[PDB]
Amino acid sequence: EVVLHEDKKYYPTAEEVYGPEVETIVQEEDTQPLTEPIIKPVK
Amino acid sequence: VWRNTEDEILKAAVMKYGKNQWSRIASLLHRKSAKQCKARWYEWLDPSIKKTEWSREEEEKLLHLAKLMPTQWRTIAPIIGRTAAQCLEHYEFLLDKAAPNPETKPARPDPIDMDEDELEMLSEARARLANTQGKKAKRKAREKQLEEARRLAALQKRRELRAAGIEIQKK
Amino acid sequence: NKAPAEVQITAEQLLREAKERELELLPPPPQQ
Amino acid sequence: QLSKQYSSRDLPSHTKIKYRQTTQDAPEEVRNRDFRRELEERERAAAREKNRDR
Amino acid sequence: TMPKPQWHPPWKLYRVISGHLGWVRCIAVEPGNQWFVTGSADRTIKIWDLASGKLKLSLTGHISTVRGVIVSTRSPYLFSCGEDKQVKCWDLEYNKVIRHYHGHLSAVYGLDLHPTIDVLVTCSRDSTARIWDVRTKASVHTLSGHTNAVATVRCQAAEPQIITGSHDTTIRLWDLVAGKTRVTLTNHKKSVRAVVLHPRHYTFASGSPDNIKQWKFPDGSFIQNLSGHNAIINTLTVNSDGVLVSGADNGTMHLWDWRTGYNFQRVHAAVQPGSLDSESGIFACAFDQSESRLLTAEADKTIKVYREDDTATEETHPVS
Amino acid sequence: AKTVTKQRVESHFDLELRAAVMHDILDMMPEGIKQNKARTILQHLSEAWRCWKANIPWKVPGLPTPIENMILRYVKAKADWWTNTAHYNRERIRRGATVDKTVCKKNLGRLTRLYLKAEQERQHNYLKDGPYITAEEAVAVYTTTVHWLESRRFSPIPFPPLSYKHDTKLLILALERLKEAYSVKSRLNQSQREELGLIEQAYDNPHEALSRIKRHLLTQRAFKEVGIEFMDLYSHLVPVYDVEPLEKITDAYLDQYLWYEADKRRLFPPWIKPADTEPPPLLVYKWCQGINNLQDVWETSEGECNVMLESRFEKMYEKIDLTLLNRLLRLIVDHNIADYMTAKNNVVINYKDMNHTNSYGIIRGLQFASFIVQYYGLVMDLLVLGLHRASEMAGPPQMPNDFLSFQDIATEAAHPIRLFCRYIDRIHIFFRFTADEARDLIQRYLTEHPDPNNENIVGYNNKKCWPRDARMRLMKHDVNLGRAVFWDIKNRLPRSVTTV
Amino acid sequence: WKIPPCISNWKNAKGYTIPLDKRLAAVHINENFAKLAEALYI
Repeated sequence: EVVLHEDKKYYPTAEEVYGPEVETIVQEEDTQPLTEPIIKPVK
Repeated sequence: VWRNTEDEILKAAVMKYGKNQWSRIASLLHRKSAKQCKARWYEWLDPSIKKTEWSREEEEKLLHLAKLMPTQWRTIAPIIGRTAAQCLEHYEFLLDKAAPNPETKPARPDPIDMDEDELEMLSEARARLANTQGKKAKRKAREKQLEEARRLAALQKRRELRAAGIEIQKK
Repeated sequence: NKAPAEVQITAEQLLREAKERELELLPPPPQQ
Repeated sequence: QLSKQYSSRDLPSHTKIKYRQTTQDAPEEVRNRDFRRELEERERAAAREKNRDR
Repeated sequence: TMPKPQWHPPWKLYRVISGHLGWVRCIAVEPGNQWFVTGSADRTIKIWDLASGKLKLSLTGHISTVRGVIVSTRSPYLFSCGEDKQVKCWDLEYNKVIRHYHGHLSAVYGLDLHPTIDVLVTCSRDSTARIWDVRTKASVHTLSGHTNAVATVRCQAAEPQIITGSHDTTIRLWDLVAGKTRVTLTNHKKSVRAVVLHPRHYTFASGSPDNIKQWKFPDGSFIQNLSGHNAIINTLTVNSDGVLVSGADNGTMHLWDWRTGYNFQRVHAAVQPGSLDSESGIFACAFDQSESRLLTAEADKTIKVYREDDTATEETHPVS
Repeated sequence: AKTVTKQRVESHFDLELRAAVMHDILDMMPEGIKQNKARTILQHLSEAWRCWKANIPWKVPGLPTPIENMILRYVKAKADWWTNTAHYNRERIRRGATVDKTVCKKNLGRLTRLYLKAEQERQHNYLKDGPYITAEEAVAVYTTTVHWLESRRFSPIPFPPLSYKHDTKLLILALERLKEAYSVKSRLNQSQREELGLIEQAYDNPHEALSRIKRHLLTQRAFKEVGIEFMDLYSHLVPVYDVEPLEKITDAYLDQYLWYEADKRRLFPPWIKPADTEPPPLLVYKWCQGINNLQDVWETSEGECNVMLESRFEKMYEKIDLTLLNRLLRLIVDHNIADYMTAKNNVVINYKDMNHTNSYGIIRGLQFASFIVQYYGLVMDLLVLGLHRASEMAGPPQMPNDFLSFQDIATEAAHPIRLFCRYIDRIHIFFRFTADEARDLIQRYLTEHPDPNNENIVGYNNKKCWPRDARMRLMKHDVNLGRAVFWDIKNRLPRSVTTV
Repeated sequence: WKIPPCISNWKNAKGYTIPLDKRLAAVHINENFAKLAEALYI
């Protein structure tokens, strides 16, 4: 029971700070590349 | 080596400039570099460094540590609250009772006749400490004196000129 | 002659000398 | 007091306003729509897809 | 006293989105209700899905904090406004800036769109607002008269058409065509950073650390106070059912009843794992278009979504 | 109304940040009615920022909490902005996009500060969560090393005697090496001027020098402070350490003496290989030529399989433990020199105005750091090979072997590890398995890390530089053998000493 | 609500003397070090 500084858990994880039922999304880089219009035009 | 005049300049210099401008201070001193000034401050002249006798608890903790962490005097020293040179000397001394670097040593006192340079430094240190003011701004102050002479000279000469009977207009 | 001086040149003396070197306050703008 | 100076960036540009067309989302449709039910619909769909995720 | 307030159910947090790299300072919902858009102090504009909470797209044009976004109901345009003194028009069929409005002399703090004509109004720290022509980028009016940064602006179709609150603690009601202040309201003692207009009642409310106040159009006649929230109030947001959300700057959020002014809930959310507790703060809140969800943009780089609680009743949560 | 371009990004950020702060509390959470001093809270804001940058814990004696929370919030805002800009510019510099010469220097300074902040935190966590190496890993390490050194009949190095014959040769070599820096005789500075002075006066009078040197090695255990700075190589940085002259001379002589004696008593077995006998291209040739000269190496009839693994110890310079290192040095040298060497790694490291104390890792800018790195790596070679196979490879101490040779063929084939090379901290191993040894390894691998879904083929990294006809062909037996071999080697190393 | 003044260690804009004390003001050791070191001596 020594925690190499490689671990050193600060910072209680999200489920422990928010609750058992609150959902939690973490969204780094996006789907849907930039060329894809948000509002598509008509044809 | 370190001379009481110099480290008494250093106390005042640190008191004035702050604890992070070592090159300024080093410039106050002849024959010192900023590294040596900083070393002397952090080894001897800091007011938070204790030069007292070792309480019995101090000595027991010192030997305790010197066994837990051997030769790591920079690690040990703050754990007990004295500088590593003190801890090292006193630990070897304890071991022998039971058996350079000039920053650490005290300061050779002042002589009866202070060598000329020892004196001019003090005057110039007094010079530097006294003057809070900048250069540009001081030039403006001297110019302000110069300018009142100007207006003052002009007026009397203007008074006298128009008194001589010629009503000059500058424009 | 190098030989231990009498009193010392402790810092407060320097700070007091510099504070008394008080010439940068200067003379007042002359009343006329 | 109007100047005759001028700018490279004040030339005419994008001189027609696009209006939101019939299918994109015109104020008529959004005036109509029922939003709460549509939202709960897509919400349930997304939860379905992500339980299929696992 | 009062008649007694209507019972509204209370709200519960159910989602926490976190993908921004600086405070989130503005939030808005599309007309058609499919996605919302956030602008942050990491100089991006992210566009998220409102059902799933997934991030669709990230637009990066600004040079500093994006302090306001809005989506136009008549045209496929998103108008953003930053601290780089620049105001942008993004066309959402190519996802690219097509128009930029130049002339403010310091950071732009907020912006609103006129609902019938095509103009923009922006407020900035040079203590002016400007009425821009959407189509020719020309500033048709500089509403001047405040004596300190203009914290917020809202515009409407009825009259008066522009309400600005500023940091000199004053509100002004302006006329759009003439371009000058009709009324000046000096009841607040501290900066007015929040203004909101009731959707269906010709009244409005204005928030300040002293207390929220209600006023009645078109010449702003005082109506009542709403007190209890002693905090720098960054937002106000009103539902169509008379729920009024007051989001503060230390994180705490009160929910009130609009008509009687009765504070029926107080939410004190928690900070994201790696955050300090001095970094809890709400910068923007926005109701969904169905007025069912309440999204908030916070100073710990998260977006928190609240939904109404469906399993509570007047006797479970009585009205004091 | 001029735009905000590229030269006004920082000045404008600070304009708007302190306008925001002045709006924020100092006029909207007051009731310091008289004169709310906002011009002085802004001074606190700037000083909190400098204290962040210097890694100083900032705490002002009596300062209302709302203000302190406001300041902490805004310093976190500016810190996020600052380091995100550092990340962005570093990627541009690495891939090659900007040549601007103020961004290169601004960015080297930013990342130096970020490294030293992480580093002071890592030393504090060492001294708080205590030695990461348990007392049973450390004792196994100590006892294995004693068994090695005893079986070799090593002969510990003594303190350099009074009338040593070679003291002047070792000193001339040290001083020539130290001169080699300022070959240019450039614009140097005061401090290099002072070093050249010391070197010349020791080149003239070589016995006051050596008397000083041995006095140091005997009595000194608390040294001055080291400087650090970074050398920017555009795809990573290199730390460069700056030691003071008197000690540089003592260390240079100690370095020469240790390497000379170690080479005479044969400390380092022939596989520790930045060696003086061949340049690296000759190592590559001898390795290729040794693989090929193994016995029956290219034959595949009975289903044998050759595996070539190469790795890195992944940070050995950084998890050395100075207590354990002291004890491991004492087995090799005099306790006086061991104490000097390990008391010398524990110094104060200083950048512009950040200072901390080394307590955990190793300073590589010392002059004997080669010896420490290669000896510690020797201990880890022993942990990886085992004492028996290390004694087969190194041959008997009366008749040592060459780089990649064995005594006869009998011993050479008695074990899967046929060849082993270790550059400073880099590891190359060559195994030859029979089908049963290979199948056994794969079984024990799959037992503990079961992959029923056949994604072992995915994580495998190949060399996308030869054409596919020449890359590696991923059959499940093969990639499973690869993972099994690697899993088996990375299990011999405690994760508190080094990893892979 | 009174705000202390700042005395910085970097900026001394007006060149003012402040005594060392007021200039100045503005460690843990685990218990497994003992078990490690003594196991090594034994």
